[PDB]
Amino acid sequence: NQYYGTGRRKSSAARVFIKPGNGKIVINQRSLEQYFGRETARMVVRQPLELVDMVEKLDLYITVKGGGISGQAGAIRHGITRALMEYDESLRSELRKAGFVTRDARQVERKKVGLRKARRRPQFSKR
Amino acid sequence: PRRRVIGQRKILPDPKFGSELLAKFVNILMVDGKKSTAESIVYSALETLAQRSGKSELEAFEVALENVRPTVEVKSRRVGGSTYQVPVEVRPVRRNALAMRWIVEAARKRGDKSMALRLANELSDAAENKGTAVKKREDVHRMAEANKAFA
Amino acid sequence: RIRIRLKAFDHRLIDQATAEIVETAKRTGAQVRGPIPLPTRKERFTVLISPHVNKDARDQYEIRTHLRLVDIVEPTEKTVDALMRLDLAAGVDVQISL
Amino acid sequence: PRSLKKGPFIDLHLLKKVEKAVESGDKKPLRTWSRRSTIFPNMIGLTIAVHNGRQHVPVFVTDEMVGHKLGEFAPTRTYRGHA
Amino acid sequence: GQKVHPNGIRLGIVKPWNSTWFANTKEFADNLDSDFKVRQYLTKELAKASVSRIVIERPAKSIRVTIHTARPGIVIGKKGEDVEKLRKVVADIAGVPAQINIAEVRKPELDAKLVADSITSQLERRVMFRRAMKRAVQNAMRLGAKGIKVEVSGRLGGAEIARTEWYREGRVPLHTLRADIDYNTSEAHTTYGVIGVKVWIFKGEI
Amino acid sequence: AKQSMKAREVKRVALADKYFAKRAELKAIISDVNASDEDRWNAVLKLQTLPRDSSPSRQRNRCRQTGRPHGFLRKFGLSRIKVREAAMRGEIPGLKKASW
Amino acid sequence: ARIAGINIPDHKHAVIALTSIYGVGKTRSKAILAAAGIAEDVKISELSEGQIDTLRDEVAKFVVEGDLRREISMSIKRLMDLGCYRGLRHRRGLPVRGQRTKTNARTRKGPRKP
RNA sequence: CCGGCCGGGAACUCAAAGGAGACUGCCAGUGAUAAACUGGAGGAAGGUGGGGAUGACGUCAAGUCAUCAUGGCCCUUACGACCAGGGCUACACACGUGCUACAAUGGCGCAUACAAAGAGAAGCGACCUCGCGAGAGCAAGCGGACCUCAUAAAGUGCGUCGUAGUCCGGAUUGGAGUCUGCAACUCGACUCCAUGAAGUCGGAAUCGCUAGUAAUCGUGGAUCAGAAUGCCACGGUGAAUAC
RNA sequence: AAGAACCUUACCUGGUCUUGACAUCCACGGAAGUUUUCAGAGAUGAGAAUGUGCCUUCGGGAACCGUGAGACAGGUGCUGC
Repeated sequence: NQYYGTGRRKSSAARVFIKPGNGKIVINQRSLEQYFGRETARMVVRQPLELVDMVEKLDLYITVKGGGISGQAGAIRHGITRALMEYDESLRSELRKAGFVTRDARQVERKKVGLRKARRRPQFSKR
Repeated sequence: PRRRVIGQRKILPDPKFGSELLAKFVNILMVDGKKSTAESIVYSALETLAQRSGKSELEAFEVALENVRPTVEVKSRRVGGSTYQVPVEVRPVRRNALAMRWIVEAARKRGDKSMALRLANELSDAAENKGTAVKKREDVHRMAEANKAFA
Repeated sequence: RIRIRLKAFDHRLIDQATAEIVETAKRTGAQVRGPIPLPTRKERFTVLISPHVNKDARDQYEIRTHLRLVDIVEPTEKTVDALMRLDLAAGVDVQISL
Repeated sequence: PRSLKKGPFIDLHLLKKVEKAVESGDKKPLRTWSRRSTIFPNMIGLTIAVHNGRQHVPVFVTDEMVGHKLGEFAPTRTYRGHA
Repeated sequence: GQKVHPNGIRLGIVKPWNSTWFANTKEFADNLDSDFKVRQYLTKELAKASVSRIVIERPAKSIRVTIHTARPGIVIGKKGEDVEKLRKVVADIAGVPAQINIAEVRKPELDAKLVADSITSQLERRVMFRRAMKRAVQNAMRLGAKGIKVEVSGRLGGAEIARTEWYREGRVPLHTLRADIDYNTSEAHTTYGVIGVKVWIFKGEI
Repeated sequence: AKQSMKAREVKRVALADKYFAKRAELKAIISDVNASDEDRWNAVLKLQTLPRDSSPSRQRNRCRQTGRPHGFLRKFGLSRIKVREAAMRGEIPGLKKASW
Repeated sequence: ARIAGINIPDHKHAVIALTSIYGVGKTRSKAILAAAGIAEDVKISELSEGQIDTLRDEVAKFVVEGDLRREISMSIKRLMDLGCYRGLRHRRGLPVRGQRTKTNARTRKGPRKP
């Protein structure tokens, strides 16, 4: 049936439903090639399915809000990790040794008062 | 820094053909926060590179990177206060990064129709030992040979 | 269909207000949808704290306005009247939508 | 510039003054504190002493001056040179 | 520039506000200005009558003013009659009609506005300043308080060069946000100028 | 902060509401799209012959307590210094020190 | 390849080669070539002489190089002989539209020798 | 009419309240039976997880008597008060801080994707019509997770320019306007047409930055009738290096 | 300075007012208030109409405004040593 994963990354929120089936991936009524065209999420959504060789036997239904392109990519990857963790508790042990399980939090730093964009001080001059 | 011996970050392996070296080359090449345009420049450089060698793109990149590669470099140091230039051996992860940096900073010059053609010129000219990358390497090796008295 | 949309600054105070509203309405004949936590509005003011120069010295304050929705469906006249007769607190602002 | 649907701007006191000078027919100057007023075609040929902050400089309304404001022909800041 | 206001951060963390109402973008400035007017009007007439703070609530298009005084019989006077006079100015100067309550102060040697009123009163009586500070500090610590710090700044004896001078007894932890610290400042206008009294009183942790 | 300036602002407000009731009416003739040319020119001149105060582009929104022109905020209706004082004293409801 | 004022280039596209004339820029060249019907992509060298004449009369519709230079110089001289404020700013070589004169204006004031 | 659009669902994103968690808690090794360090397990998070608020005693007789308050001097048909116009916007020059560039990792044209945060009542102002555009007209909704501001831009796909002061750059100036406002000359912002300056990476010197950071791209707010390249915030992409 | 076209505005030129634009007191009156005109750059100066209300000692008392004297008012004037 349906195994659910959620993945958040850099203000992106993806929710993934994995099920047994084809290799076809559906994302916001679109395929993977027509939603993400660049290097990211033609690879990083394949990576948890590339660690354990099960690309063909399961199909995904992903819907995602927030962020940009690579943030949504990492959100989908972190959600596919949880969705495959719903398969087997040995899978999290096998893919904990390569990344993919950590939330990879690292939000943007808020702009500090007096500074310019939270680290860049404006051009100190002695005289 | 002053105190810590902080561990290095992990870069993503390459999408097209997996290499941490190619990803580091893309990251050194990109300016102003644009990974995609530099990745496209690297790929349309390495696709017009493996035809002018016959050896394929990763191996042409590897031994085109080998001819521009330092084994010793010059640092500045004090013993008594004269503050002169000393030779010192380089790290392998430092020497591949210094190689990639020398290639891209020499490829910013020799202006051609595009940057991809400029890399296609400078990778080949370094593969055949007459580029400006290997010239900067020969400068560094000559300067660290001329100061060899300091060990 | 009466919807009680009520705002306050203090959230522990606005828990009590919507609690008394939902208790008094759910007492005698109403199938209310309950407290709905509509999003808190954070309003931020940057002020200078010096009476002169030192532009870099600043204070950032905020007013947080908490929204709570209560949705009465299947109403009863004594429920809405005994809701009206309550005068819960100062600090909460109620608006009943007929 | 103003809008075209608003029309040209003039004070009421300046318009009454220039119509009094038209029905009077004389060519004696009139001193005004109305630099923001557009020059009108009926004012042509009479010298108007426009205020520049200190004094009233007399400007003679020509035909070519008929689009601009009165204050454009009265310089306010004096400057000769730094040497 | 140092030392953020203690009440100003424990407003969020521990201490309650002095105003308790809600207003939209329209009513806010009018409500705030009316509250300022009623506070600055009650301030003198009960600054002879040992007030500490008033708390303004705005329930149901009316104003509700709780007055925390150390001498409630002086505020109410004979039969509460003077309070009615306060109503017939506050229900005027707020617009909306008024309801004025008097809350008592149990021990007036632990409320910082009253101690600042005490030291400023003594300093306007031309007493020596160290007598006033040591009397107030010993009175609070002998009546029971986990800490007190008083501080006077200004010309302080009649003096050309003005200096600060402070006394602590006990512990006054200002960085501990879970601590209960009430602080107030007041101004004593003597013939040489203004002398400012800042008092902190730490009563325990919350 | 010059009590004459507070008197000037309260003089401008008192003209402002009255001749703003007049002004929004007489100002609508100038620019609807199609009133006339005669009454456009008439409304320009009669709009000019109102007092200058009673134009709401002449008030400054000064502070209420100090009467200070700069540093104003419209939410509280105060200057920045008196907002900081009233916020630290607790006079302003719901205004905590923000950190996020 | 000869529009009465000047010569136009031959290896540029017809829009960019048309913008060589004083008095037309991007928009006016686009409108001229839209009237005459030549595509914007093709070079001048592929055009033929009847089509160059049907370009020429539409460029002759507008005010272009010679009488435009006459018009501009006559307006600036009219300002300088009027005695207005913009006339005096055109006189002394200073910014006219109310720009900063304290620090900048190094275009209108000339290159900085002193 | 495939639009969460409608029944409906209470799963999920989310919203907000309440808890659990992270404490060198566990393991190994080294250390004075220690404090601690180093590493490993599990864990979303690893050792003050990231960031903010928080500024000790005092120094500079630092800044402000022009926010306020105040002691003392000074003025009182004036240094007080009212008004119109001007000035604070000047211009041989020097410096500080920013913006835009000198292009091909780019300019232009067409098509298309992905955000967060916030504001709104003499205010935000859909749809439709008119105007090349700024905007105009008529005009619903909205005190707002509803409605509007408001199509995010970098990106991407195709074409074109083919290294020229050039299809770079967009200063300056002329003409024609729009809008706010009693009023746009001094002295507003923007639009359209024409103009097309310096500038080909910058001397001695000098600044910021240790990771979602620098860099780069847009958005929003306060002040505000109108008038940001400033300030304050928000997200997109996103490094290099530390011996 | 989180925003100088007028305002802001503290500055300058010119025109004006003095217990005063902001307060309290005292004496005399007049409802307040609204419309409109003429002169003037405007402040101001002069009017011509309209309304006459509340509690009632109701010759009065509350808001309002005008006139006259003196305490005074006012000062973004100086000294942050």
